[PDB]
Amino acid sequence: SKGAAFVSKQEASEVLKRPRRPRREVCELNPDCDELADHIGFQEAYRRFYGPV
Amino acid sequence: DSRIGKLLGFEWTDLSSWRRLVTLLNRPTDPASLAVFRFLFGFLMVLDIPQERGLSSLDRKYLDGLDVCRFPLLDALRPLPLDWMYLVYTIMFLGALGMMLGLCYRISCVLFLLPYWYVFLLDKTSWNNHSYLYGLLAFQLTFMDANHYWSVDGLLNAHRRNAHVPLWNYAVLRGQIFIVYFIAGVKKLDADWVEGYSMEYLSRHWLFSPFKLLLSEELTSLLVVHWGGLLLDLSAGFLLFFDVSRSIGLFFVSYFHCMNSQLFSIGMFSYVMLASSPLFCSPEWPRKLVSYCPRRLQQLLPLKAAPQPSVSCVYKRSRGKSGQKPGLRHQLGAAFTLLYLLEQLFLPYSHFLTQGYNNWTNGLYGYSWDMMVHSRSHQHVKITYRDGRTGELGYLNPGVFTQSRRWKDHADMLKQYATCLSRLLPKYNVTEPQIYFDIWVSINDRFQQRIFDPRVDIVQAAWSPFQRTSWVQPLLMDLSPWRAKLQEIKSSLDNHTEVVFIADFPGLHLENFVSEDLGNTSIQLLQGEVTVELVAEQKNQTLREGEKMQLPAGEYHKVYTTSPSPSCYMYVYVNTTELALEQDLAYLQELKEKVENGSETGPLPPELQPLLEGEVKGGPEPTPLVQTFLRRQQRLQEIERRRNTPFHERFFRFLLRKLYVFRRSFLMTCISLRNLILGRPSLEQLAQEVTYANLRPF
Ligand SMILES: C/C(=C\Cc1c(C)c(O)c2ccccc2c1O)CCC[C@H](C)CCC[C@H](C)CCCC(C)C
Ligand SMILES: *[C@@H]1O[C@H](CO)[C@@H](O[C@@H]2O[C@H](CO)[C@@H](O)[C@H](O)[C@H]2NC(C)=O)[C@H](O)[C@H]1NC(C)=O
Ligand SMILES: *[C@@H]1O[C@H](CO)[C@@H](O[C@@H]2O[C@H](CO)[C@@H](O)[C@H](O)[C@H]2NC(C)=O)[C@H](O)[C@H]1NC(C)=O
Ligand SMILES: *[C@@H]1O[C@H](CO)[C@@H](O)[C@H](O)[C@H]1NC(C)=O
Ligand SMILES: *[C@@H]1O[C@H](CO)[C@@H](O)[C@H](O)[C@H]1NC(C)=O
Repeated sequence: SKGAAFVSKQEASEVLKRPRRPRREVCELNPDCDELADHIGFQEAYRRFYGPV
Repeated sequence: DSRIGKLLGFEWTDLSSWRRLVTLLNRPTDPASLAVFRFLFGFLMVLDIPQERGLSSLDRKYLDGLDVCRFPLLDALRPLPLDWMYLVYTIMFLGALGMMLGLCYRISCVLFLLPYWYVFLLDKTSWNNHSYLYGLLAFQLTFMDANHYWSVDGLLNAHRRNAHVPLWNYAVLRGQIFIVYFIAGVKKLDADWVEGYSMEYLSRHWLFSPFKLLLSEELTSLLVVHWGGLLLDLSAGFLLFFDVSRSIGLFFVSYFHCMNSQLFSIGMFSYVMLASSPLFCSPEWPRKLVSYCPRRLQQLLPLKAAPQPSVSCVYKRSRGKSGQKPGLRHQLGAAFTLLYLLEQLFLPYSHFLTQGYNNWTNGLYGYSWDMMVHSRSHQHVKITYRDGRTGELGYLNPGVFTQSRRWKDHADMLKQYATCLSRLLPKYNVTEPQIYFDIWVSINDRFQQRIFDPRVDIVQAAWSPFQRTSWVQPLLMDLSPWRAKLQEIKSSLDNHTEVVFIADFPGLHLENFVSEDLGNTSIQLLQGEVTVELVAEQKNQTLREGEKMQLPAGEYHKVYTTSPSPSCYMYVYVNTTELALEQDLAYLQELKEKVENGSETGPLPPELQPLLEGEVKGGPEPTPLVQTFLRRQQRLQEIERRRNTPFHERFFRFLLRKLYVFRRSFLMTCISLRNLILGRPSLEQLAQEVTYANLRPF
């Protein structure tokens, strides 16, 4: 529970979880995505490098 | 004169000796088609750099100070800072422009080639067939004399203006395209493609609507989608070469590539293949096309006169002079052609040497030409860590310190992730850890099953590139025919119930926690012998074939496999909270309809007044049910408005979005080039410029 990296035992052990809100993810396609901004510590690093945006 | 010589373009006697082979592979040939392909390839790469290579998104992928687990092929390689990365992409753009315009052709090809492969080898998660093909094409075109026609370098140098080129330039490209088609075709001679499993759901696209006039969906998804692709791969390999079948081959290949462009989001690969198709035609088609125009167009289009003699070709001398002895560049060209084609043939089937990268599939994805053959669906990922000092056991967020999700399918990427976690966790008050992974995945709609052993410390595990990994679970192909029966079980359910099918090894066990919402959950055994344990009272029951148990909701339970063979079972569950919410929402909507149509003359309750008003102003806050109802109604109206949109608006929004991407890429590159050259200004100026760069075009 010490930060976003760790999770509790309950949330880790739920096999029966709703994946979306449809998976079938095939390769090839197009790797790029807009989820990169959800990384840990993005806001602080972005503020250090490009200032108070 | 011989029929074989006419069909294949060379006589048998040309192959009798090495010198005749060099002369054949360096005969004069017209340069026009090669120049057209060079221009088209350069233009498509220029359009592709700011879109798929990730220049627009590069500010949020290599950000300095951020702690990320990389996946390079060589651990020695590391990214440079962000500014030097933008400089690298700028050099890539200049190289692509130079290739397109044919200005300083060799230098431009090198400047495109070296950075492209630097970026390609840096991250294994961005690998795919159509990036490998672009890299190979850039590698080939570095050596080919493709600037001899319709090139600025011709204008600046008379010797390279409308000149002959050796035949092997065309031969290598034709061989590459043939290898792509044929290897893709043979790779699709798999049980999962000929039987209709891979790409089973693509037949519902509206592009396949006319085929449904004569065929059912089940046949349309097999004869047309699957067998058609295989037949077209092999035939388009073979038809385009011969003159008799070139027209039909071109038609079928063009239709195939257009449909692939519309169905998938592969990118510029369809257009690149379309641009590569004409090379099988005669080498002089642009010249005759230019000839068949009015004089006014001819004053602007390239030259139509016959090409001049060159120095990079072996010329047969019919003046009585002795034939020109081949020098060194001709022998080097012939050797390069032969060795390169042999290597290209061998490399897709080189998986028996690099066995460390082998998995349920073969080798890393990107250089096997096995496109849309395997589809994977992951269910659960659990990452456990044991501290090396106190002994505490904890669990990590599955996607922590990562930007892709292909590490769930490859042992080497798993090892790199484990090492990254080992180095990074000491910042979070954790001593030397032991990390365990538990990943469930199913390929082409099989039983979901473990892929790595969950009892092996990956940090201290053994891995080498050229030896088989000992902690990768085998794929059970014996359970393949069950995919028939399971599908029937998928069709016997209500609109609320859901089913998940599991297969497990002997010895191992699965611990699960059914959430409080999933009431009325049941477990049924399909094959093998398992024991289900409830830890609330420590009671374990052994289940035989065709037995069902009602599991508790909101507690922990375990399933142990206790048979000599793997055991297959199934969880069938329904979400009670969603059902109750749906019933309450339906009741509320029914009351609303009664109010609207004039029934229910009595005064409405106060909680219903916000629904009729539709706005929370000057009153108590709405209950959660009212908020959910309003949110659902607003979402449904938004979707309905989105559906009712004319085509021109969609096209305009598409163009505006693309313009936004290009503008953002250019501005960020300019900012960082200024930072590199003139230094870094104050923070306020940087913030202002970055705010300006992100502005929407409108
Ligand atoms: C998605 C498909 C194949 C994967 C693929 C892709 C995406 C490529 O980019 C390829 C490029 C070059 C070489 C191979 C590639 C490849 O394998 C099947 C798509 C099938 C298509 C939708 C079916 C319609 C066309 C068929 C052939 C018409 C036949 C009509 C019969 C009556 C003869
Ligand atoms: C609990 O879920 C089960 C499935 O896990 C459902 O059982 C269905 O009950 C109806 C009752 O009329 C039968 O017609 C169906 O055949 C049953 N489905 C099966 C066996 O898969 C049901 O939704 C839930 N039952 C209760 C009592 O809550
Ligand atoms: C219920 O039965 C299961 C079936 O094996 C038991 O699992 C074993 O548990 C013991 C300790 O109790 C372990 O040493 C064994 O390794 C377990 N077996 C396997 C195959 O892993 C479980 O313990 C039993 N539970 C109770 C409360 O008696
Ligand atoms: C534990 O980690 C927290 C959060 O990173 C940090 O503030 C602190 O330094 C650590 N505490 C100890 C006692 O090491
Ligand atoms: C079950 O339904 C509820 C309805 O609110 C939803 O929040 C939840 O995500 C669903 N899944 C689980 C595992 O509870």
